Amino acid sequence: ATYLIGDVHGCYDELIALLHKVEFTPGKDTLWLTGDLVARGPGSLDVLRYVKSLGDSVRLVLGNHDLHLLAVFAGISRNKPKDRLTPLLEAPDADELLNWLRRQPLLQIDEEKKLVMAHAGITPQWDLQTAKECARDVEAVLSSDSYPFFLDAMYGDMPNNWSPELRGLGRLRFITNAFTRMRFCFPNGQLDMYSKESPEEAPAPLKPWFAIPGPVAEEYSIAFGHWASLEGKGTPEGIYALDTGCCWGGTLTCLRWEDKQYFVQPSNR
Ligand SMILES: [Mn+2]
Ligand SMILES: [Mn+2]
Repeated sequence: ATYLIGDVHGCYDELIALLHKVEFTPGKDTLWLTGDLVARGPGSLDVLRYVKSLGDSVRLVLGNHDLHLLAVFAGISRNKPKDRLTPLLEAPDADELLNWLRRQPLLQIDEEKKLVMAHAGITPQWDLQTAKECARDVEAVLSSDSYPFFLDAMYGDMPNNWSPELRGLGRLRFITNAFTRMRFCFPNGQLDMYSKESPEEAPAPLKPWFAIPGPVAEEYSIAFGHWASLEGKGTPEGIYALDTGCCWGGTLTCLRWEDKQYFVQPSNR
């Protein structure tokens, strides 16, 4: 079976309880994770150890808090006490875990399920070929010996409009924002980097990225996490918002793909 779980944010106990609820069995089952494995919750270290140990039985995409963790590790960004990352950063296997983490994809595609996963979703300005190429570009930087320079460059809110002509820092920044920070779009598909509220609270003419017809969503289902204020609700058919805010006192959600059956684990808070 195929299980998809939204943002774990260090909530190791809830993740394991949820996986036991579905009797997740590596070798028979596969787990897809929407990213943001770390931060806020208390067990980021255990979450990373376990997910890394699953190997081919897990298909991960990186989220914005995973990238932030990498930036702290590399000395690019300051540690916030609120993220609770110190046990992981000071762990004897920190190097092993974070060098594994930075080699994971931004995008997962399963053609037999016609299923696409990214942390924030797929901007309607991208077709599948473009999304694949952009994911590959950023993954090549993250997997290289010079990933700290990229992590330093990624911070920023511009440009917010895709063009195949984009080059250099702006091209990487747009790619990173689209995969890991996107929520609202302007009618032309351009990204808004400021509003984090539910679609109902957003000012016109802002709409959820998934409310704008895009070539990928027309042919593929899209699973994503990241947008906790969505509360997993209000999406069109074929769009699966899996982040139900576990670290925030909400729930951790698991979707079994074969029967679209939901399983939910209450936050331990
Ligand atoms: Mn998150
Ligand atoms: Mn996120």
